Amino acid sequence: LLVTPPKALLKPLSIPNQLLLGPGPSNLPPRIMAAGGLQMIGSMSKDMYQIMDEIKEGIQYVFQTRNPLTLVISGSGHCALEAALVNVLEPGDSFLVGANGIWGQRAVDIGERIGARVHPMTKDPGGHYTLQEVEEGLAQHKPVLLFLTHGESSTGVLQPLDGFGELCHRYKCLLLVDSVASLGGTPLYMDRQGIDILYSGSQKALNAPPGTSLISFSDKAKKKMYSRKTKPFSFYLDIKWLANFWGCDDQPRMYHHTIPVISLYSLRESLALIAEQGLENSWRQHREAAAYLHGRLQALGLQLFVKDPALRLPTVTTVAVPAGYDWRDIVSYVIDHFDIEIMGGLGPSTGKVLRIGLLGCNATRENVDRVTEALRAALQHCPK
Amino acid sequence: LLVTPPKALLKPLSIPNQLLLGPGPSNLPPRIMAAGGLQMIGSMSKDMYQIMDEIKEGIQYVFQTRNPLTLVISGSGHCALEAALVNVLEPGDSFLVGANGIWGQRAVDIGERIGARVHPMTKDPGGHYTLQEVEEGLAQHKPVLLFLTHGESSTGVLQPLDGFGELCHRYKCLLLVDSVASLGGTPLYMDRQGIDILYSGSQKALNAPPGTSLISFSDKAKKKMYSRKTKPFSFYLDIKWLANFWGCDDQPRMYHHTIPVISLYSLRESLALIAEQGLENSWRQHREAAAYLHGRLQALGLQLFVKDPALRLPTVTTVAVPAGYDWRDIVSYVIDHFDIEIMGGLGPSTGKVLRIGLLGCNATRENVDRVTEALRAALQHCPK
Ligand SMILES: Cc1ncc(COP(=O)(O)O)c(CN)c1O
Ligand SMILES: Cc1ncc(COP(=O)(O)O)c(CN)c1O
Repeated sequence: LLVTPPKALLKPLSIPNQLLLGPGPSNLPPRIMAAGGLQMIGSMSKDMYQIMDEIKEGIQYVFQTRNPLTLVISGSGHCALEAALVNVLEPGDSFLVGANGIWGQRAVDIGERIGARVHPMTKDPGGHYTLQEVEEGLAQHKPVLLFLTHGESSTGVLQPLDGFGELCHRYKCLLLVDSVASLGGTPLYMDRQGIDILYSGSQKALNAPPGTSLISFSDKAKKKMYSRKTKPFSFYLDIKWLANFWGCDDQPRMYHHTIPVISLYSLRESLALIAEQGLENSWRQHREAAAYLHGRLQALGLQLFVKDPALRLPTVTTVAVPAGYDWRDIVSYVIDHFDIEIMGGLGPSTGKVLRIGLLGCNATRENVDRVTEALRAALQHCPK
Repeated sequence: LLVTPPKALLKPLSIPNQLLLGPGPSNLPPRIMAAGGLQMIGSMSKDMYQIMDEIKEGIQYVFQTRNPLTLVISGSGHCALEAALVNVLEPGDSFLVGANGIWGQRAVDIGERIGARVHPMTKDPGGHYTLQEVEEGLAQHKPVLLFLTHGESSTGVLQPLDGFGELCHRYKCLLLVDSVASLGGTPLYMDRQGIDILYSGSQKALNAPPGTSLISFSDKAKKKMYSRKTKPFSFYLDIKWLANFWGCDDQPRMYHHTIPVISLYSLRESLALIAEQGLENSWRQHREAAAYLHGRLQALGLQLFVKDPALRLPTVTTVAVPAGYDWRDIVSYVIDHFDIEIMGGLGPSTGKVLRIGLLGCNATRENVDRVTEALRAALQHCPK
């Protein structure tokens, strides 16, 4: 044989203990770790289907919707976003994009690649979107879909949602909202706020492992997707196939792909946990924790990047990089000396911020103390 | 709130004990179950990268290649196939497809959706491809890529590979081979047999959980992908991004998507296991087990669908449905009475066969006895 057994693979796997307090992913509670260690069942068994049904009721609970076209995407954040755009937007269609952070910029890049006409409302890191600025774009471009980042995890901004669905619907437009970094950590009502496509990721405030995502489509969305001239560029993400398998339509579930069974075990449990807590409890926890953290960081003499407290994402706090420090020094000092993961910026916010993450079980005063103690020592030990 | 906590989510998760002896997925050994229950690390940490490096050496070992453009796809089988086709085939390009089973038919459907000219060499269930039939197509259509199903898990056929790479290369063509149902269970040498794109799935003979896949690209493939006029229709599967992150190129690893960390733990271990066994041992085990099973099924008076024993896939055995039975009766009887999953057909083979799966740790005489005992009782108890 050409290749011989890799010598590094012949030692036993060993992973460190890290406290993950960056934008994502998050640490796992015991129940979700327990689910990840279970044995396999038939990917198309009665028992697997029952689990998928329970997961759907769960996504309906956290999204606050009754859309029967609700299901899990076998992929990360990007994969739910991509599934949204490749099933909704045909080549030529007009797409209006709130590019307030990396997430809008990505939604742009996808849009361009599948041949949409892409209308970028660039706002500098920290900025948000006013209903009028939306209708001024809506008037200028007459799009079929508006993408809005709810929890902008690259800028620590909480986008206001109220009204925008009723605005978009007047102009015949569809509302797509990125709630990957917001779901479970701030108020969100899909049906009530008139959202057409809502997606979220497992690895954020739900505390499940990365590589699944949540998506729900309103009836209006469903129509646009179920009366395309062409087929979507993706077969893996084709909604008509996915919808069928997950049991959304009238036809019996036909084999599309193989779903990530053990991940669905974990995701199920993550949804059972926030079910047991209750949504408004979870929003309380994250709102208070966030409040505490900004207090402590303010004491250290650090500055919160988002100045208006009504626009600060509870789940991901941006902190202006203190003048005269190498951000990478701080970030490295923290993990090295305290085994805590924090991040720098991302996209427009690259170099400008530090990012701190409070997500689900991880959103405790304990962890805020820890990250504040760690940032203390770093600030007085990193060169100036 | 609109929706209240689902009452089914408020009971504790419980899953049955099934022996999975269908085409896929397979049961997990203890080490892979142990890995799935571990705690999370930073998705972009030094430690996560070291694991990804070890997984790459592993895919190089089982694929038998030194292609430095080798990596995991964050998706199932279809996702590796789709990633192959959307990065290699530009709209208009000529694509020659060995449609001997469902897998070719799917490769067709993808091909059509991304705007390739799709040349379907339909052969009836059980058939394979002769080097001449390939060069007669190669002469007729002058394709940029030929897709060949190695282990045709819908028909139980083992496609001969030897020569075809040297054939395709003469015509400037690229060879793409679907080794999802063959890797680890029959001889396969990527470099030596001159394969340009080879992919496989985790949930088959490697005994890892579904939702990752393995892919490797030769230099020739790399060139075609790294000199496209257009961008691929997919951002999630864009090879230039994936290659970078996984550490294949010269640039430092930039954030694309979040990789399924806990799955990569499991996949790593699945590769460490077949590393410890050794490839030719694993091929021995599956060849013998397969041999035993055909003996036992022959005794029950059942007929093997693939008549030439040199063309029978060791990992997935097709069995002609016995005259005068409802296949679904047998399949249902087996799971109900013996807790064993077997399958019927799929695509062209739908209704025509029963499928039995011997994959990795599951490919033992014990399990062949069990499935043979179970099929015994079914045959004498199902109506005629
Ligand atoms: C707001 C937001 N948008 C998009 C993503 C992308 O998720 P993934 O990298 O898992 O695809 C994330 C996850 N960090 C996110 O928080
Ligand atoms: C030969 C073959 N091709 C394709 C696939 C598709 O794999 P998945 O459903 O995990 O995408 C499989 C898995 N059963 C396979 O065995």
